Amino acid sequence: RRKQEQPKRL
Amino acid sequence: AAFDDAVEERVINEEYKIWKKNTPFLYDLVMTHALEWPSLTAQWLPDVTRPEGKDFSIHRLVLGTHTSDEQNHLVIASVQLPNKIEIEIKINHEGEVNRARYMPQNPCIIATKTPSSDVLVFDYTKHPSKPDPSGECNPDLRLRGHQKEGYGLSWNPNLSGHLLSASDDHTICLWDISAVPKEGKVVDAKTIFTGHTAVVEDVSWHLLHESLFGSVADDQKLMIWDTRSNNTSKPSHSVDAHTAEVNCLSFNPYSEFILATGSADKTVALWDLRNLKLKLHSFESHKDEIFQVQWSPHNETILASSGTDRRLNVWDLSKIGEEQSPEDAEDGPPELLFIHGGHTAKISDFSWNPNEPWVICSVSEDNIMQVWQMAENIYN
Repeated sequence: RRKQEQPKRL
Repeated sequence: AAFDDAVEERVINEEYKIWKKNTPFLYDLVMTHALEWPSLTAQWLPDVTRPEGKDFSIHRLVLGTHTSDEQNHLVIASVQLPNKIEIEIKINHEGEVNRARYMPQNPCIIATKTPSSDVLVFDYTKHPSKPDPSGECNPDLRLRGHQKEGYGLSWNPNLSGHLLSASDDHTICLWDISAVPKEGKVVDAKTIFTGHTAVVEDVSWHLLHESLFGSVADDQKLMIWDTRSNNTSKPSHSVDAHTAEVNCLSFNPYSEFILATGSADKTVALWDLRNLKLKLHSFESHKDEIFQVQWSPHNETILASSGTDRRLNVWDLSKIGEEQSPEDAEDGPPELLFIHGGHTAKISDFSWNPNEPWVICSVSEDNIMQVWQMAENIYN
């Protein structure tokens, strides 16, 4: 529940 | 449905414009850096390099990655601070780095939490600075005991190599790695503590008493444990700490009886180990779930908290109960020293710099890392 579902690359 | 997520972005973007405009008055230092991937973890390393006759010093940070289907890494970055931010080492890591913490007695030794439930141990000087192009993870120890991933991780600062870990499997694992050669051995847990009935969110050793640690969990409890006790299913003390999940705890490094917890109920609670029946104070200003709480390494009355409302609040418990003008009472309680508004996404972790008072590094889900220091006139 703590971690976001879709981290983004830059 | 999912429409309110669009205007809250519009309001976030406007408040960030205001915050940028006011930085010269509120801050003595602001540095922002965008990482390739977000870090779930941050912790300053304890050592500084002060190169000859130059106006800055070089500090280092443990970070990690949280990718989507790309190789993850444990990360050491360097920061130049006055008296530049570069990645210095990336180590291949299996899955995202849930949390990474260096060992006080030997800060080359870094423990990490993986999604696969393994707790990994790296001696980062035993790895090349550029990671193995295979992507294969080669940790110096693998610590087994959990059946699910977790977050809390705590090295005993008085008993070298004694590591605690909290997991979503509802258990706390203890390893003693002190006499285990760091050659890729697998070590199973010395003790597993089973008092909690729900996800254990955080665990932390006491800073002075080598046998004492606390844990907090989704069962709303703070538990105080004594490793000298033969009963591992029942803690020494158990308190209903919050009206929702308790995500974090921190022992005060100057006041041996005091600790603080942070909760999904949006409060930070203050606790005295000599009488856990009575919460000492409740710090209320956060607008959403709190995931990290940390006492200042320099100032015994100062602690900070962060979480999903994108704010990092700094508290001064010596100001509890002081009078305010009603115009001052607007922005919040007297014990609220400072609100850091520089982030525009949930803050995942933060760390107080141990060598430069009032400097903090904080990292958020939108890949931003900020190194900042509030204006000196704010803490007199």
